[PDB]
Amino acid sequence: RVSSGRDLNCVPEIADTLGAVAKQGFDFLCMPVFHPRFKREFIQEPAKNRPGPQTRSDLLLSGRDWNTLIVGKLSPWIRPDSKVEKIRRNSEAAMLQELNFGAYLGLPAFLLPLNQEDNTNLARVLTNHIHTGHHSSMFWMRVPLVAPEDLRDDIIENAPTTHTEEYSGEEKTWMWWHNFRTLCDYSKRIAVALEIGADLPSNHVIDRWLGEPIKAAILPTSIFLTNKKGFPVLSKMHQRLIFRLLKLEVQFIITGTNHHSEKEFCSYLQYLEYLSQNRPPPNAYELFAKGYEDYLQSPL
Amino acid sequence: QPLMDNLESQTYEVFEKDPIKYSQYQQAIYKCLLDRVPEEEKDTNVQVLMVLGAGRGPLVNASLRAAKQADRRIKLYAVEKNPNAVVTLENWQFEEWGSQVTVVSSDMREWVAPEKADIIVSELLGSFADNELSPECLDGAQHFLKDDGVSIPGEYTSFLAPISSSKLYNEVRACREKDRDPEAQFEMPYVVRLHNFHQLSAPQPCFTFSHPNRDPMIDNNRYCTLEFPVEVNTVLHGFAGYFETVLYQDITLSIRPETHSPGMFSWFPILFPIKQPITVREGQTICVRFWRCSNSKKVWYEWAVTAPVCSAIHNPTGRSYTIGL
Amino acid sequence: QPLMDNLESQTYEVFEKDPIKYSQYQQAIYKCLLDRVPEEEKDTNVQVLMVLGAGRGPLVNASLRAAKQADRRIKLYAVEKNPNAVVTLENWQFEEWGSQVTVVSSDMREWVAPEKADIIVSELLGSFADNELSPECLDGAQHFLKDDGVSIPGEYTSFLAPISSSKLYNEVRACREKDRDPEAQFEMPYVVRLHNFHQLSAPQPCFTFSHPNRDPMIDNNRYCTLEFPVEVNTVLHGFAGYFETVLYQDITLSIRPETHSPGMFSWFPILFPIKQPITVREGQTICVRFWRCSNSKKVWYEWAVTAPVCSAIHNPTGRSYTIGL
Amino acid sequence: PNAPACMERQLEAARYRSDGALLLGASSLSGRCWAGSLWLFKDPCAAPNEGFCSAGVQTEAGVADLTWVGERGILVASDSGAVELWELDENETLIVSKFCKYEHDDIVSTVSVLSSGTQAVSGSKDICIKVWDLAQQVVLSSYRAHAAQVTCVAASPHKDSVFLSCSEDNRILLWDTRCPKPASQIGGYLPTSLAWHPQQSEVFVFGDENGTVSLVDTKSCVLSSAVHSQCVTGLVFSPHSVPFLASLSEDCSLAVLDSSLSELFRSQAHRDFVRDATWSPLNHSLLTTVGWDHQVVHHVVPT
Ligand SMILES: Nc1ncnc2c1ccn2[C@@H]1O[C@H]([C@H](O)c2ccccc2)[C@@H](O)[C@H]1O
Ligand SMILES: Nc1ncnc2c1ccn2[C@@H]1O[C@H]([C@H](O)c2ccccc2)[C@@H](O)[C@H]1O
Repeated sequence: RVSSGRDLNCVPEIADTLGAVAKQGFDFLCMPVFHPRFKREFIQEPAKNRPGPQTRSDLLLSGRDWNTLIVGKLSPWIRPDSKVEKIRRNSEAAMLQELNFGAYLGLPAFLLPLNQEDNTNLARVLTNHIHTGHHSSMFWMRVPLVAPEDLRDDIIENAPTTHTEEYSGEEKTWMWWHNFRTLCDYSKRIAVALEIGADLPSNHVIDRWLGEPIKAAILPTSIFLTNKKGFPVLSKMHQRLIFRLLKLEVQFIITGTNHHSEKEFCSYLQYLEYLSQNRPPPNAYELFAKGYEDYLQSPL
Repeated sequence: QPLMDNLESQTYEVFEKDPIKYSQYQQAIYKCLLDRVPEEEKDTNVQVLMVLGAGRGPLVNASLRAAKQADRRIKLYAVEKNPNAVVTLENWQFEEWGSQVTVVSSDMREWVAPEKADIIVSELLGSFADNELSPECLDGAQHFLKDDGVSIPGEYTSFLAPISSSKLYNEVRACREKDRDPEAQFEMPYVVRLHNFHQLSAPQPCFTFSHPNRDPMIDNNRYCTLEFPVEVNTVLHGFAGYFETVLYQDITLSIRPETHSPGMFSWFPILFPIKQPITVREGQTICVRFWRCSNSKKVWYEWAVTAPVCSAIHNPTGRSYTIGL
Repeated sequence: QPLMDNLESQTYEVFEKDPIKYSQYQQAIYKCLLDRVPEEEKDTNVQVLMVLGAGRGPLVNASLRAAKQADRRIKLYAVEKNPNAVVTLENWQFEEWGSQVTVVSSDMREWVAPEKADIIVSELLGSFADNELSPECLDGAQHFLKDDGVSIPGEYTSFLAPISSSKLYNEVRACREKDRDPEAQFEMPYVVRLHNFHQLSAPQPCFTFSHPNRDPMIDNNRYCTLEFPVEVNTVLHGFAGYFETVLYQDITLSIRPETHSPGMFSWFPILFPIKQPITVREGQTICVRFWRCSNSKKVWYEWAVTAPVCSAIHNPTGRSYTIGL
Repeated sequence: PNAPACMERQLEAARYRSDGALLLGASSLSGRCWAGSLWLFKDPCAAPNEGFCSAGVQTEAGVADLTWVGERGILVASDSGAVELWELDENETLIVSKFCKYEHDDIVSTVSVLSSGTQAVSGSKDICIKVWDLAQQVVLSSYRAHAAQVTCVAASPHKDSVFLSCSEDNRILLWDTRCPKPASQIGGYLPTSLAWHPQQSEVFVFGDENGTVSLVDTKSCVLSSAVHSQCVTGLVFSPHSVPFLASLSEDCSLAVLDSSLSELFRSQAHRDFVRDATWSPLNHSLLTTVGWDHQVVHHVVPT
């Protein structure tokens, strides 16, 4: 019933990792296409002339597996909106390189972060790749409900967290998404991979995402509570958000390490399945309208 | 268009599924190596082989198999401009090939070769032979081939045949897209597995290219007039395009129906449509004119029917279709 | 686009009707000749001057006048890629100039110069400075300028200013043509004598180029962020573009309104429109982003407004507008 | 030597211990397998030749950083999100895993042993900083003070509760775990490397993403120099009573600076990114660098 994927930033052996992930019950794997730490130079010698393969071979998986089981991830060092001109230029060339390799592989989707206010150059480079060749692939913008700066622990003595309500301020990540997609001119290939935190924001922040193209919901293992038996569960408020996302038929993505160490890993996924099974059955209207959701027709 | 565009992993995978094509290339390299190195020079003479447009490595493997069966020594360079395929090549080079193969991530027209080649091996052919711009690519690579050097392929020829198909005419007609000339779909070729059609006259040769090119300043532009005898009453809707290539001597590849290479199936004919269907009576001749044109940026074809009636010149100045350089 | 296109006789005639522009070039060459040749070397030191993009000969004449008033010896080359203008130049060379001027019918980027130059003189500037591709042209010509050589112009800078004009917005809107994107007219600059408009903030510098370029591999691509303070309630419809150039030292040319060169009138501002008008309140800042992009075939601009609201990126990948190389 | 047949191309870390033996950390950042390895060379001049090591071991994932834990322990920052502790056998012929605790939710980028040698600090791309108890193999405290990736964590030389951290959120934080709010923000371009002064208790140096090296005193203005053309990857003080400062960069160079940050030595021996530098405890004028070009270079520094 529920389509779920595993998010990893460490894949030592692609065949072994995929197998372990599929055994756990996941339907796909979000993974780096180039080593996440392998920073590359395109302009200055001697590093621009680095030999050897720039990444692992496409021959490691079948075309069907690349097409259906792998979601690409942009390298974390790629910063197209850096204040440093050199980083900006190397990042543009690296972003185009990684996107072009994903298109080479025929990946169904590719993850890009929205983790700051200004993503103008990231949008420019993405728009340019979209208007270059094969137009099938989806771009999932990884954007959090709550920005990391607004959920940091209040542990900096000379920099306290703001305890005042900032109505529009708490909706800042929606503006990050809005500006990005406005810049890319509402491309149908650009969707949201909404990242959920340990504590949910106010309802107005959550409702801000209504009508948005959400294709995936990212659930870090760290947001899961523990029940009397020691198994991962979610708060009532989190469950309420999962149910809303299930109606949008989003793909769920499990990120982070096993925090329920003495309770196995597929337990997180088993809980999502439990929530999916234990939902209100669709009414006469919902069962009837299945297939027509947001399908435009001419009035008779 | 493997020059202007970087082919996808699965595209290279479909090319590689042809066992006959590469066993033909291997036979051509094998014969060439024997003709260039006498038995007595077997252990001293190292032939410099360059695979120009190496893709994911099948011609590199074909060259190595050829050198083993010829019992000759080879030094290989695998030149590829697609950096994605270069990843496959560099992983093959580390894991299997070793020092015998030098992978070059470059356009063959820009590469400053460190040595001259004895043999240049390439597979830059389209369904209409020169439509992937093999002449331009090998012309720019020519300067690093030795004075007595061999190019595999040595030659290729395109062929045209008039066809009738109201089914395909309608198929082209339905390719009208927004924001472009409403008749652009008729001024461009299509790769198509022609099925419901009538070939109206025997295929005739259109354009020929030879490598290495020893006619200073080359001039890859061409103008050809073809006269097709038609023995039936019919309606002309376009021209089917095919090709033949001489890899080395008697070793050839062909998609021309009458001389089609055994089991070479990934290769479909090309179709040049005409905007307006032309009535042809039994005993009349179809006269077609084809031009191969270019500038420093693009290459294109222009075509016109001049008998039994004139058509407009199709694709003037590459307005609807161009092949990027 | 004097690079991609051959300008017409009357276009060159309009350029030549500017007496101030060439008296500025003459003053720049005159000062440069004096700084390069001391009085004692007057009769032994022959300076090699190259007019790069000579048109119908005004900079050749300006160079000769400059050498006479400086009382210095010059050896001139007049390089021009337009063969039609080359006819005017060769008729001038036979009838008047003589052996002192060597007319070269070539693209400056391909010319195999027989000698290196002391000074390269050019007038390859558009209304937005680099929009006629002066950086690319002079970059390719750079290798034949001596190590201590001077380029006139030495530098140029483009400027942008936000404008309000519902009149011009409607004018751009009416440029919708058949068989192209219905909104392409908003994704391209126009040379226009701006009249019924409101400049919303002071022009700010956008892109700068310096010749000769001593930053290996050059990289003429650029990305600029501009923040314009707006003190009025208004509607943003586009950006006016202007430029300034340093011919030599203090000798300059400018179309920037505040520093406009005396009596230089053939030069109108450029206008970058935006697809959707943007409401701006007093005290808000207009933030615009401009990119100079290229490939080996074309150069183009892309632009976006990010404050007070975002616009779409205009002209992505040069889909509506490109400048041919 | 009962070790892996080949070490990975990308050398990430190099550290001399008291006797002058050299510990190397490496990862394969390309090709089929993306793992790592740990090596001990009692003869550092033979490095990186596998057949001439004293001990070598394969790790499951890449080595982003490492550090000695006394004379026989090795603490590793892994790609897996785990902080690992390895230990040399009594014969020093084998490197055995003591603990592999997966506590971070992304790559562990930086690791640093505190004054006591009983605790350590780890920084990650998961934005958290963790304080570990090395004997009980547990995280004592987990801090989410930063708002982006933790670039570098550096333990105070002599105060067991004090450490520095820096991040892509443009913060340099001075920590003192004895405080209710343990972090304090120290007052452009992103900070990328940190090094405490080995003699001056409240003094440290920091490198940034734009090639600048800066001298800072906890009290207060800062002394700085544009040393590199690219990111400052590492900063290592020499063992001398008046220390020298080695700086290394993605610009593939090594610079050795004085007290006033003026250049005294420069090396362009590396053909790829310079990743670590370690000063010999035996000969104080010898500085060893490792890079992604698979070179172990032994520099003679002019003193
Ligand atoms: N001017 C150039 N310099 C360097 N490489 C060049 C060119 C032009 C083309 N190619 C390469 O030729 C291959 C060939 O088309 C091919 C296609 C399909 C399967 C196998 C090989 C492609 O891999 C293509 O990228
Ligand atoms: N790469 C090139 N090599 C050789 N000539 C080149 C180029 C590029 C441009 N030009 C020439 O510069 C002139 C200039 O634009 C001009 C315009 C209007 C009046 C007077 C001069 C034009 O005459 C144009 O043809």
